[PDB]
Parts: sequence; C-alpha cells; structure tokens
Amino acid sequence: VKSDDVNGRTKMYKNIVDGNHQMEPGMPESFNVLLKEIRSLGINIELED
Amino acid sequence: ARVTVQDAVEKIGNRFDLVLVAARRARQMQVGGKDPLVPEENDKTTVIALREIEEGLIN
Amino acid sequence: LKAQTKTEEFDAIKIALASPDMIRSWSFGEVKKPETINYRTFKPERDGLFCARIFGPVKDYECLCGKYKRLKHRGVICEKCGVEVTQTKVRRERMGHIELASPTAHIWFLKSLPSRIGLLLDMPLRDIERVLYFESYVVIEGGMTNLERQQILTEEQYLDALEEFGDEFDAKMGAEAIQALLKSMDLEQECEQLREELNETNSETKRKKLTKRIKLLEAFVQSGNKPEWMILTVLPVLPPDLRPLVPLDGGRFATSDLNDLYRRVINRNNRLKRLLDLAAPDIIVRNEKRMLQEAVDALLDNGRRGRAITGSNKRPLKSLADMIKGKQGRFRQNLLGKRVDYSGRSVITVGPYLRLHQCGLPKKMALELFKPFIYGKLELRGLATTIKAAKKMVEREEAVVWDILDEVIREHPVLLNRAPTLHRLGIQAFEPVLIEGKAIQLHPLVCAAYNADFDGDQMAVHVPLTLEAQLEARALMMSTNNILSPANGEPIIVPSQDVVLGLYYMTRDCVNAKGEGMVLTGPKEAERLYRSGLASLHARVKVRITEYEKDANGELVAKTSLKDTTVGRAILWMIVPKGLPYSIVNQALGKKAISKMLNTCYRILGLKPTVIFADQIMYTGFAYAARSGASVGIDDMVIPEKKHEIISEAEAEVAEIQEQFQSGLVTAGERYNKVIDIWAAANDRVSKAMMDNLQTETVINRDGQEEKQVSFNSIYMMADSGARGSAAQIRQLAGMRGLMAKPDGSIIETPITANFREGLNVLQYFISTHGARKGLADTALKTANSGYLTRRLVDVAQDLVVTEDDCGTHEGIMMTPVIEGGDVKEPLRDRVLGRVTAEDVLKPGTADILVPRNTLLHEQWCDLLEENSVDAVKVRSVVSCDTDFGVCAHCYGRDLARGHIINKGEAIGVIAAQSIGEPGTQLTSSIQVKNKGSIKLSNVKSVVNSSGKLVITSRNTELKLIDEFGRTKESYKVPYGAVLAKGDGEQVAGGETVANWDPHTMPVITEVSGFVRFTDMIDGQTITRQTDELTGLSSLVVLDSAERTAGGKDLRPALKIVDAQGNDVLIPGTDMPAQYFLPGKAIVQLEDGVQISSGDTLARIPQTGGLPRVADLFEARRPKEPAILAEISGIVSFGKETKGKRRLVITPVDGSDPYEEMIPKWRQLNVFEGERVERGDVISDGPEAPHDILRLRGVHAVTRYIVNEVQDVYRLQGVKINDKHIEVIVRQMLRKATIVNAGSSDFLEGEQVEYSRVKIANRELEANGKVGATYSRDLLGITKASLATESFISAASFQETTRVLTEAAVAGKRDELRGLKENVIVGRLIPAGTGYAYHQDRMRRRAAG
Repeated sequence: VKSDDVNGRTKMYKNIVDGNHQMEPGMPESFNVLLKEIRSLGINIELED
Repeated sequence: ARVTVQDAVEKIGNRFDLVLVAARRARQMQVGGKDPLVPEENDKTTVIALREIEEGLIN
Repeated sequence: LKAQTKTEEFDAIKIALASPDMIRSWSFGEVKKPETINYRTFKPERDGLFCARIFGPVKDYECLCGKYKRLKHRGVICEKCGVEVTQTKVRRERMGHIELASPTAHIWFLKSLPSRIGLLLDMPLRDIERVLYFESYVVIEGGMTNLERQQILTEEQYLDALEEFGDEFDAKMGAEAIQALLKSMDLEQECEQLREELNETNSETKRKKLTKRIKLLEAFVQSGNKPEWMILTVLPVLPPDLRPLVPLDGGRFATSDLNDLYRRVINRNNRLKRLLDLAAPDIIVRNEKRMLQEAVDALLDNGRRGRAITGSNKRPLKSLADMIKGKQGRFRQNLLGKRVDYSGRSVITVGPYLRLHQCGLPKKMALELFKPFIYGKLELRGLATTIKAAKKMVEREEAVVWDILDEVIREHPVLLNRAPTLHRLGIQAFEPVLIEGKAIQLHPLVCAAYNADFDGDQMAVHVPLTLEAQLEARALMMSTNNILSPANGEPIIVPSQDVVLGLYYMTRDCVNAKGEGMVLTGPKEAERLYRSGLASLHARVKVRITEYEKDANGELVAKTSLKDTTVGRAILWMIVPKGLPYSIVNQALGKKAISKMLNTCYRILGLKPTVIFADQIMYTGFAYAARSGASVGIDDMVIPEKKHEIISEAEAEVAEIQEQFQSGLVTAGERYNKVIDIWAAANDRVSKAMMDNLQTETVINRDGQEEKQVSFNSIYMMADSGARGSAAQIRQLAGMRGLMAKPDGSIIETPITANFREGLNVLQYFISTHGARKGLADTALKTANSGYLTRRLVDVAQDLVVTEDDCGTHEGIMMTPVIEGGDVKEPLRDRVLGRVTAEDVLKPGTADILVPRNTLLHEQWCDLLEENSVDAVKVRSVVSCDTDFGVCAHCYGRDLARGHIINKGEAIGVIAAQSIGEPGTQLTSSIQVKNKGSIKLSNVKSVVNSSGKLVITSRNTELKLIDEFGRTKESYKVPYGAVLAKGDGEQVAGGETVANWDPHTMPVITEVSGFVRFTDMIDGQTITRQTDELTGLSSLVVLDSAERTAGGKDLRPALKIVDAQGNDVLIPGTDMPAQYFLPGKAIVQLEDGVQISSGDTLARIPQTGGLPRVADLFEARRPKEPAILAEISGIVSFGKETKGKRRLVITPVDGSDPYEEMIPKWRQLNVFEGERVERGDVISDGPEAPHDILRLRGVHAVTRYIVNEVQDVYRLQGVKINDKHIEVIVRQMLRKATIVNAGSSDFLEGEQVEYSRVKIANRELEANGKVGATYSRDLLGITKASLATESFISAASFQETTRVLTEAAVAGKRDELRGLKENVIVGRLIPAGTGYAYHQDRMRRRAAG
C-alpha cells in the first residue's frame, strides 16, 4: 500500500483523512499482468477455503 | 508520554498478534464499537491501546 | 483446533501446467474484425479489440450508444448486442479469444537452453525444429514402415515413402503431426524403457539424459499433465484494461503496440480460415500457419526471434512478457515501484534538551508530512466539516490545527530510517517534538550506534500510517528499547564524545583541590557543593556509600562500605540504579570502560533503569566538557627536550654510516635498511619522550609538597577516554611523521625528521603528497564494491528464516577461546553470548554441569564460562541445524533486538549477510613461558637423547600452559624438532626457556640407536661426496631425486641402524625396518661409522589478510597455491620419479592401501617419509583451501577453520562477531548435498541437504532394505549458491528471470509462493512474524481437508 498499489494508496488515503488506524491489501495490478500473461500459456491460479 | 513500553511487551508476548488485537480495538473506538473508557489526553487511540495493554484489561 | 472455512487470508499458488480447456474458462468473446478503428468517426470498432460484447462496457454501466444508464438494468442483454453493462474494473478480468487454425508449438520448451522436448523424444534440436519450421513430414505411428516413430521426411522421400507403403502409414508436417505423436505417447511405457537403460547403460551421455527425461516424467506424474496439451491451440486476448485507445486533437489515434499485434494475429487468422473456405494445399495453408505461428509468439514475448516491430516505427514492441520483465528483474513492483507515500529527507543537529526517547522535528516540515492524520483527527474531535474544509484549515494556519498538531505529534512512534544502512539496527525509532528549528535535533548518546556526529548526516523520517508500524516502532524499534547488538552485548547507548571526556573532568583526580581532606556523608550535598562551586571536583573526600548487588532470588543484598573518591564520582553515584554495583563506576573511566558500565547495569538489573541513567549523565557530562575547552592552533602544541637531541644523535650517526660506506663496512642496500632501522629507532625514542612528558609533568602542591598529578593537557585526556581521532597520528603531529610510501611503491630511504607543530619542508612533504593520493583513492572505490559483496551475500541467505521451534540434532560446533601465541585473543564469552548450548558443558569438575544443553545463554551463564577452568564449550549453530528449510528457535537462541526468545519468523540469514558485510565496508626464537606454572605437552612423539634433552619427531607439538588453577593460559604452535630443556610437569620461572626450537634446521632424528650404515645409498648415484672442509666429521649430501642416476632415481636413500653387535634393528613402535629415507636436497649429518643415539640429527632437511582474500573465500577461488595435506594416513614413500608429476605413495595398514597422490615434485615435499604421517599431516606448508579441508578432514573442522580464518582477517580489524552469522553464509554455500550412493533420486543428483535429510529418513525403514542414498556436504561459493535457487520468482527479480522461469515450469515445481522475495514482488505477507502466524494456520490449511 505504501509503495505499489496505485489504487491501494488512493483507496486508503481517502480514509486516513477520515481516520482509521489499520489497512487492507487489495489486489496488486502488477500481479494482474503476470497472471493473465501465463493464462495465455495455460496456467491456473487457485485459492480455496 | 511513554519512554518504555517493555511492560506491554511482557503482558502479551506475541508482539504481533498484539498489534492485531489493538487493530480491531482501534476499529471499535472509531467505527461504532465502544467508547474509550480511560479519558484520553491528546494521545491518539493507538497509544490509548498501548496503555490498556500495560494495565492488561483488554487483550 | 479447527480453522475458518471462510476467506480470511490469501493462500499458496500452484504453478505447473494447465489444459487448453482450463484456458477457455475465461473467454467471454471471440474477436472477429482485426481493425481497431472506425476510421471515420473517432470511435472504437465493435467486434474488435475494443468491442462491447467481446470485452466490456465502454464506461461504467454506460453503453457506447448511450442507451442504458440506470443501475437496475445491470444485467439486461440486448437482443442484438449481448453486452451486460458492468464496472470497467471487471474489464481487466474480461478475456477474449482467437480460435487458432494453426497447430502452435511452444517456442519456449523447444528453443530455450532447457530443450526439454528434445531430450524427451531422444532426438536433437535441429530435426525437431525442422518439423516445426514446416520443412519435414514427421512420421506419426508407423510400426514396421520405412521410418522410425521419430524421424523426418523431405518432399521427394515422402512421396516414395508412400509408394513403398501406402498402408498403415501416415505422416504430416508441423505442430499438427507433433500433436499426433504426443497423442500416442504412453508415458509409463516410456518410463519402464528408461528403467531398462537405467540398468543397462550407466554412461553419462545417456544416463544424465535418463535422469533429466525421467525427472521430467515423474514431475508430470506428480502433477498429472500430458504432452498432448503442449500444443498451443487457444489464443486469449488480454483485456482493454491493458491497452488503451484515445483520439487526439488533430485526428490521430494513440493505440498501443499490442493492438496492432492482435490485429495482425486475427487478420491472418481469418486469412488461414479463408484458405480453408477456398481449399489450398498443405504447402500453402501451413505457409499461413508459419505466419500465424509467429503471430502467437510476437504477442507473448516473441519467444526468441527478433522482437516484432510496428509499421513504419523502428522500435521493439512492448509484449506481454515485456510488461512483466524490465528493470531489475520484475520491472514495476521491484525497480522504481511507485513513488513512496508519507516520508521525507532531512539533516540532523544538536538540540541538547531533547530526552533520550524523543527527537525534535522542525515545525513546518512536520506539518507537510502529518497532514493526513490531522484531517482524520479534526473531524473526529469535532472541529472540521469535510476534508476540503480541513485542507483550508491548514491553508490558513488556523490556531485550531496548532493545538491539534500538538496532539498527533507529541506521541507518534516514528521510524527514523536511513536508506543506505547495511545494518539492521540503523533503522530505529523516536518521538517527534514541536521544535523551532531547521533540522532534526537528535540525542547525542545514540549517535554511537549510528556512527555519526552533528555536521551533515542525512536521514529520512518515515511516517507510520497504521498502528502496525506504530506498535513495532516504540516496542521493538525504540532506542530506549533495544540497547543490544546482534553481534554480542554491545549497548546502543554509550558516551563516545567529549561528553564522556566531560565525565573525565568529573572523575578527574589531581592533588590541587580545595576540600581534599574533609569527610562526606551525603552525595546530594556533594553536588550542591559544586552547584555553588566551592570544594574542587578533584577533592579526595572519604565518602560513606551504600552498595547494592542482587545475589539473591528477587533481593539485592546491600552492604556498608567506606571508600575515598573525588567529588566527581560522588556526584555521579547520586543517579545510579541499585542494580549497578559500585565496583564498576570506581575506575579510570574510558570509552569502553564506561561502555561496560551500562552493560553490566543492564545484564544484571534491566532496561528502564538504564534509560533514566543515560539521560541524566548526558546533561552533567556536557557541563564539564564545557569547563574543559581543549584548545589547539599554534599555541597548545609542545616539543620534547629529548626529541631534538635523539634526532641529532641519529643525525651524526647516519653521517657515520655514510662514512662507513666510504670505508666499506656496509653495502649500499644494507645502508638504506640500516638507516631506516635507526631512524625508526629514534622514532620510538621520540615516543619514549613525548609520553612521559605528556602524562605526568604537571605538578602542584596541596596538603604537603608538590605531588605529581596526571597532565591536565587536553592531549592526555584524549588519550585516556577518547572521542574521535587516534593519538598515534597526533603522535606524528608533535613528533616526526616517520616514513611514507615512495612514488614507486617501497618505503622512503630518507625519513621526515621534522614535526607538524612547525611547518615541515616542501620536498619531503611533496613525497608525503604521494601518501595523500594513496589514502583518498582507496576508500573511494572499495566502498562501492563492498556493498555489492553484501548484495550477493543477501542473494544467498534470504531463504533462511526461523520457521520451526525444535529441530532434532544433538550436534553443534566446538566454540573455544582460540588461544594463539600468548594470551587469549578471541575469548570464550563473546562467541557464546546470545546463543544456545549445544550440549551439557562441564566444569573443571566432572558430573556437575555449568550450562545444561538446553539453556538461554546470556551474561550470568557467560560469567560462569569465565570463572571456571572450562576451555571447551560446544555451542550449536545453523550449520548443523536439523530444521528443514530454515532454523528452529532452539537452534538460534535469544539473539535479537530483545534478549529473550528469538521470534519464530524472525529472519536470521538476512540480518547476518548485513552483519558480515557491515565490517565488509571496513575492509580494503624460543618458547620462553611468560607465566609461572606447569609446562604442559599436548600430543607429541617425544624422545630422549644423550646428555638428557627432549627432541621432537612430530610436527604439531602443541605446548599448552597450565597455571596453578588449571585454566589453559598460553598455547604455542611448535614446529618440527625442538630441543626441550624443561620437562613435562615442572615449575618454570617467568622468563626462562622451556621449548627451544630451531627454524633453520629440520633434521630427521632416529628413535633407533646404534651404528649408522647407509644402505641403498651409493656414493655417487644417490648421495654426493661434498665434505665440509672445516668439520672432520664426514657427511654424504643426499642429492634431489631428479639429479641422480637412471636407476638411482627410483632408489629410496635408506638410513639403516644396527645395534652394538651387528643386527638390523626395527623401529621401536613399528614392525618396519629402521629405513629412514631422506627427501631431495637433504644433507645427511653423519657418515658410515658414526655412533648415534635416539634423537640425533642424521639428515638435515632445508626449507594476504585483506578483502580480496575474503573475496577468494566467498568465491571458492582456487588461490595461488593450495596446501597439500595427506589425503590418507600411514607410512609414506615416493613413486615414479622424473617423467611427470610425482606419485607420493601413502599406504596405511588397514585403509585405502594403494592410494598414491598426484603431487608436483617441484613443490615443497615436507612429507616425513621416516615418520608415519597422519591423514591430515603437513606434506607441504602454507595456507590451505576451503574445498580440501571440508571433504577429507571433516565438516566441523573446515567451518571452524573458516570462522577462525575470516575472523583472523577481523583480528587485523579487531572485530568480534557472534559466529552464528558467519555460518549462516556458510550453510547456504553448502545447501547442495550431492547424493552419492545409488538410491531413489539418482546416483549423482545434487539436492537440498534438507530434502535429502528426510529422504534417508523414510527409505531406511520398510518397503526396502538397504537402498537408501548417502549424501555429501559440498562447499561452494556465494555467487554459485545464490544462483542455485529453486525459487524462480526470486530469481526473476534480480538474477536470470526467463531461464529460471522455464527451469521450474518445465517440470511443474508448484512453489506455493512461499518466502520473502516472493511475497515482495507480489506485495503480500512473507512467512515472518505475523505473516507466519497466518502461515502456520495456513500450514494446517494447505494440502489438507
């Protein structure tokens, strides 16, 4: 959040200006690149339970 | 002000899950939850949580 | 317990291979029209890369025609255009597809070095590629046809292959046919045929391929994938949320590279299907397949062809893999990953009044950085309306926000982080205060840790955005909360400035003091005696002090004590916490002395008392430092009355040597060195002058006559406590500088006799100008390469995190005070402090343990190590850790920011690379006993001769020293043959010789007595007659075994001894003759007829400490000359002379008997072919090699030598490291355990030492017998072990991305994305600290159900 997600800091700055002492990750767009890229080859991402 | 919080470190030894506790606690003192019992004095809620650990009443 | 069945945290990722069906699961449209534009209207072409139905809504729930607007119609599908209005974010997940008409083949697994498909078909690159280049008709399942199951065909031959066989024969060309071949490959059949070759061909040219091919196969079994799916058939299109399109003012379009690429692929895609609608021969449809082949490639990364460019523009297009790869491995996330938020740069200064737990930030700079929190706090207390209103509040300097500013800064646990730190404790925490200034006022007693001062140190202040950072900040990062170092017991807080020199003015003691004589009862009024300034702070007064020492269980037993100390220490005592005993503070007071002051204070009492302590002393210290203004400039320097005279002596003296040259008594060269010696002699006499002078010349009368007091001269105070600057260079400021380096390299033969108090001469200082050059340059470049050294250090140790609690090994290493020469150099305490006992250590008494195996080793236990006669304390380290993929808490110890239990998830390997690269920047006659006691001999083959002496027939004669208590004091490494005058167990005076060796004569001394008769030693062929013209005792010089006769070379010059009668006498001890062979160029001492005794000379045998050396170490670099040790024990003789390299036959009695080595004979053969050398005896002499020691001598020995050798470098550096770190580096260099014995994996398969550990564990039980595989610890270099990484994503960050990527993909090594660097690139929780909390819950969660 401090140095990666362009959405991470926006989605969090608009809340620290309101005040809330704790954050949440989200989804790094960088991964979204590598992720789909390997999809063209034939690789599966899996998150269960 | 605090100069040594070694006391907090001993009441709850995790020093990690300890941060998750006060995490949800700061949430209560902000988004609804419950009001801070100890009448605060300039100290943000993060430090207020620090003090509650030293007393060991909320963990 | 039971976990949650709901989503709480991310998980592990499986990376292997997937089916084409799996792929199609996300295809939500088929791109038809390749053209991305409408050409006329500046609008996105439908049914293209910018289509609504294929990909998604132009805008959020907004139609392109702008028909649908409201949220309730969030799923309605137009009878014509089935386009569900949705969030454009979902237009990143919306994938499209290109139904391929061309059977595509993995450019990657066919071209990339790891030709996995090649060795999988037992076939070469060219031919497999010749089929996939559309040039050869590969035969697919023939049987008894003209060709093999795997062979190509040319046009001509294919037609004839049909004429010969039209039946049961089909062969196609390209990926189409390869698809068919793989559709018929029954893997397990292939597997058992490889097992046939396993027991048939044990040849490397086909067995290494065996293990590679089958490993490939079993990994696929392990994952359940098939070679059929290796034929690319589906081509997904990455969403528009990865390739924009925007019209400009003028009529142009800013389309992306990828767009003109999919256009290409889809245009020819329809063109291929057009060659189907119009029916074209294969020669032509596959011509378009060639075009569509590269199409797929050009989209991915173009594999490896030439980086497809765009029309009219010379520029390699940014492909998919190019959106991944980039700067420093993983482009974005890693190198230059988005500008940091909440943090800034600034200079540091004094600011004395700031307490130890609080720093001082400048008003306005603080504002700019803490703005965010101010906004939240404002609308929380009830002062602000909105964020916009709050911005305007700061915009007006509202008195409102000023009070609120106070509330959010006066108590903010912040991270004062310095980016360039090559050490963990360089990043600490403080508490900002509203300070009026333009810099960060810092507390002086912390600068020692930062190794900085107050004159320009740039530091950055990081703002903790969440309580997470805040809580670690004041807990584990705070200065006052971590006064320990991960190297030993180094107290972060210590006075090393003039503040401590100020304390020397406090505890100063001169006789000139008003009040010296009276008595004192109260330390409080003592301070008030000086607050008015009456009784001198140097006054000796009888003080009644109360001293506490906590020897009890929760009780500090105190005692009455009357002492006599100056008013200085009196005042001191007033703020001393009970836990600190008076003994420590009553001393001479020095830098390290006052250092250990607080160290005992902490290691006996605790943290907090130390905090308060430090602060108060700081203030008083500065007071006295002021009163002691150390002046300089011409006026304070002095010149010795002896300096000028001794120079004058050594002046006319060299003038005498000039004359002794004109006379002819000394050579010109020996003239230089001689002069050098005497000027250096004068140089040390200059010392003998300025030191006594400047240490006690100041005398003052008080309560009697003029008593001598320590010189009040500031130079003296500097040479006592010290702050910054060596008194040796100061010595060469008031005295003669001495010598320097010449413009050639050697040392000046014309010394500088002048001093820097006066202005020394142009010419000699011009030679001194060359010295300047030297220094400057060196520092300059070395720093750079040193940081790069630590780079490779972390590159190999980041995988080492504490992940287990208990391992299972009862092994460790032998930590001992390695006493070399005189007194102990590297002590026992500072190698053991902070670790965990390997096993129950004993006291000088047996059956009474001083440190049970399972113990938290700290001060108290180390005090035991110091008060007992214990010399051997085995402490366990990571190198012997049984823990798989990491270390256990019980193997590391308590070493951390804290002095308690090491955190489980506390990375140690990383903090060690830093903690070895830290000093890395700092890198560019007789054994007369000095003590009084019992001379002790350790492992020596002694023998007595005539007249009563004790010569040695062994090399390693370790003479240990046993005092009147038992504690080993000294330890000398005595060479071969030493005339021992005193016996084993006699009391010897301090200053008397006990072991008198002779480095000039290494003779072979016989244990047999009688008459010497030289057998097999002919006068002329093996031995020459060159008798010494002075001695009447004839000798026969044994010529080298290369200048003898023909048949003389293969002769062993034997010295045979017969008794007083006439009989061949054996060696007392062996059953071998008295054959004492003489090596080459060894002059015998006696001739035929000489009556010799036991222990008499009969044959005389004759004879960088820098970073690049540490470079040699970490690179496994074969140095200049490897020390030749006997790779086997037993009797030894030569073998096969001058022809090539010498064959040294070393034959045991019951070991490897025919073993003879390949030792160059022109090297120094110090092998004692008369004595029975050991399997690790000196055959040559000098520095050995890492490799060598490890394999033939033993694991424990090599790594204990490495730590003894690298620390040796640090001995010239005066450094003490907690050895566990040096070994974390060493353990990673031995991650590779070459599985030697044939078993399961292979016969030469090198694998993780951890993996192999559990391997033998489960195979030596059932379902087998003795088929386990023994493994061997191999020593490598950091640059090689760091390249030996199983984790591809880690490599894909700094090392070689693509190769390692495929290196894992080829088999399907599903690495769950575990680790540091892994969770770094993705941006998620590493399995450390709280991250591992999730991981242990995820451990029970993964691979289970």
